[PDB]
Amino acid sequence: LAACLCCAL
Amino acid sequence: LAACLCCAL
Repeated sequence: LAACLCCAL
Repeated sequence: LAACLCCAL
């Protein structure tokens, strides 16, 4: 989840 | 975008 948020941005 | 990151966290 953390990397989803980071990479989405 | 800034608030998305903040609130997601």
